Amino acid sequence: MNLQEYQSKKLMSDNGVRVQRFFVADTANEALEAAKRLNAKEIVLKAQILAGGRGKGVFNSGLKGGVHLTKDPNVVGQLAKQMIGYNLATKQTPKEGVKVNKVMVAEALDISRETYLAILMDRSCNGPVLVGSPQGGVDIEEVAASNPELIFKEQIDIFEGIKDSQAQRMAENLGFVGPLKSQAADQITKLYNLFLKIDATQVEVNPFGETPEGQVVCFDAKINFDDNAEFRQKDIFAMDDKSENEPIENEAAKYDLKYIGLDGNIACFVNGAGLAMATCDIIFLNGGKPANFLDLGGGVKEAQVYQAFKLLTADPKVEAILVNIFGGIVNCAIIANGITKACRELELKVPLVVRLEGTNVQEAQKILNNSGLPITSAIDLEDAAKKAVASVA
Amino acid sequence: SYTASRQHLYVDKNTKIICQGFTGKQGTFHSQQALEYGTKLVGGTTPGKGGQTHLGLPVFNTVKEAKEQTGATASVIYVPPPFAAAAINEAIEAEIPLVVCITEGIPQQDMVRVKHKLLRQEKTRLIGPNCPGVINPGECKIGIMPGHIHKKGRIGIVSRSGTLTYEAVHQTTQVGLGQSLCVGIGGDPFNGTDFIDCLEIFLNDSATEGIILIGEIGGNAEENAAEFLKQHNSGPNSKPVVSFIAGLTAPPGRRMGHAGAIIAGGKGGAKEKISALQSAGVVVSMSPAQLGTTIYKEFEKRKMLE
Ligand SMILES: CC(C)(COP(=O)(O)OP(=O)(O)OC[C@H]1O[C@@H](n2cnc3c(N)ncnc32)[C@H](O)[C@@H]1OP(=O)(O)O)[C@@H](O)C(=O)NCCC(=O)NCCSC(=O)[C@H](O)[C@@H](O)C(=O)O
Repeated sequence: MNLQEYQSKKLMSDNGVRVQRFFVADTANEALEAAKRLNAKEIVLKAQILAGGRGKGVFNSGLKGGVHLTKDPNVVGQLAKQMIGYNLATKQTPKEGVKVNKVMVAEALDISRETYLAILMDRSCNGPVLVGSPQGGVDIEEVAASNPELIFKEQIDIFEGIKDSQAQRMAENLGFVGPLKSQAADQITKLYNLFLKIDATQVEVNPFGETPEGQVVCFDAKINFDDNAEFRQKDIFAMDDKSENEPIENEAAKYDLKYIGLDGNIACFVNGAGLAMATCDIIFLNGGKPANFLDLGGGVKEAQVYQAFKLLTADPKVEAILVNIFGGIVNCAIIANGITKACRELELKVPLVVRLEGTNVQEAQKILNNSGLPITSAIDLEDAAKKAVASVA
Repeated sequence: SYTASRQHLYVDKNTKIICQGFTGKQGTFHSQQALEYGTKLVGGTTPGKGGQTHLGLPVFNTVKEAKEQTGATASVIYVPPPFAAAAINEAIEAEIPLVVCITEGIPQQDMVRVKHKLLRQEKTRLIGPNCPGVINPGECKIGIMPGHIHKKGRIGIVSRSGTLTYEAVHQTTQVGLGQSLCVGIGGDPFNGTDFIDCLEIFLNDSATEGIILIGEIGGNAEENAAEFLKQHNSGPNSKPVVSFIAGLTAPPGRRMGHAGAIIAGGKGGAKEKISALQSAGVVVSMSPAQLGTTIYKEFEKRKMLE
């Protein structure tokens, strides 16, 4: 799930993290009024979409730029009028762009110094870790390559909680000094408690920095969430903006299916995540381009097979489908009859290759062959991949 | 330390099992299958249903009572995600030697807390969560795997994926090799047993003559295993190791079904795991369809056949 900038900044602010002052507006007049309430020297107006590159984007009103600075609240209202309700296109959106329903009106803050700070669970040390660098404003993966000596870590014990000594040490290694060091340590503590409260998999602040006026501020941040904790994070997951997701992924999520779209034309699905990944791989190994990953989960549920076909028959990039199902105790002839039923009712139009293992495979393959549909059986995963690759022109 | 409990992974014909979540839908189904199969399932827990009967076996309110009354040495958990960490902790506190957690969807933060307790004791060994279980073919099966494709033999298998294990098992039975012990450590990022835990057991088990390690994107467990193999399997009495790593085609930053299967911040890709394992002497099968033939050829080279 993804949060808009205003949503993540409010979540942080509600938990004591210092962010820029701002309001959200869904009309030009509300953007005007918001700008006056800030009583700020300089105001920033920012279109709210998830995709990057807003600064260089273009609205289909003709307005250039999704981020504008001004000192005049009347200008905020005027520019907002040419954003709200229009589509914003950037290098990271489809050429149609993304509809802008809300804008952020915020106090523009100067950045005197930039650092990197993230919190996540360390998969090698079993417990949260603070990861920081005094080299802020850049890809952390780049700092690790160029200057691995500028990456600092503090391992935290999940039952002891973060200790002042850890927060202060990280603040010092990030380059904060004097009272700003103490402020940064406090903000690190609040970010740590936030991370645990919301079941984040990562809270990343970049830049975590200072204003010329002497305040430590989280200028921008990205929060990733643990999908396994949705049942206890209903309010946060209700904010999920799905409008920029691939539609087929949104449809798959409605049915508890894990679909990930890829750049290819041979679709596939499997009842198990490891073999679902490996089926994408083996299509590639034999000269094809997988169109998607799709895991039905372990076990056999005919209804999930049906829904999987409903997803794939909708994708115009799909030129062939490779299905691999392990039937366990379920008679594979029942599975096979379900496949032909789905392909008739959903009007399969592309070649389908099916690999089944379990009980009664011979009858199942006979069912598929006598269906009068473009369906072939495979004897193993390699045969399945070669047949799938050979079925596309 | 917690490593002292690695031996508990090697279930056998004396292992007595209780089911936590026994009266639930999946607890009932897999217990019914286990009893049809002849498994030494002796009871189960559902809080509040102690004193009931289910599938002809006793139900208990607590793991402690179930353990005292049945002498169980292992538990398998079919408890829903909101309560499954509590169920694991209950088994740890009751000092059950081996706990197998099948549940998918436990919050990662919950499992970090469970691991904290796990690492500070050594009576209980946890496999999972989000895993299919463990099988000693012909002696003991705990979990959801199909027993019939397994045949007692010579290959130890450790895997983050049950479906890929089934491929490896079928392929190694077809060519006549069989399996000594198969451990599905599951697909979650924070869990009770890693590859090294199983490699220790396999390298010291006279019945295990070769090893299949099945991994995927995400984390650093495969790389850690490679270093372990350089240290402990690179001189005399070494054993052949074959591997397949899923996710060569995975895009970055997406969870590929399994919670633990993600390339995050540029870390966790398949290529680096393959290269690390190759440098430790592992023969990496590029295709998941060739695990059995690849390990068979390694036995041939060592004159380990017929
Ligand atoms: C099966 C469950 C846990 C529970 O669903 P149900 O059984 O429907 O769920 P109920 O609701 O029908 O039954 C749950 C029962 O539990 C009882 N209870 C609650 N707290 C406790 C407690 N503290 N101790 C004991 N019992 C308790 C509860 O009262 C109830 O009993 P009652 O109703 O009161 O009598 C599901 O949540 C899930 O996790 N499902 C997916 C499993 C899965 O797939 N895991 C991965 C396998 S590996 C794989 O798939 C491959 O390896 C793949 O990864 C690849 O790579 O190929």
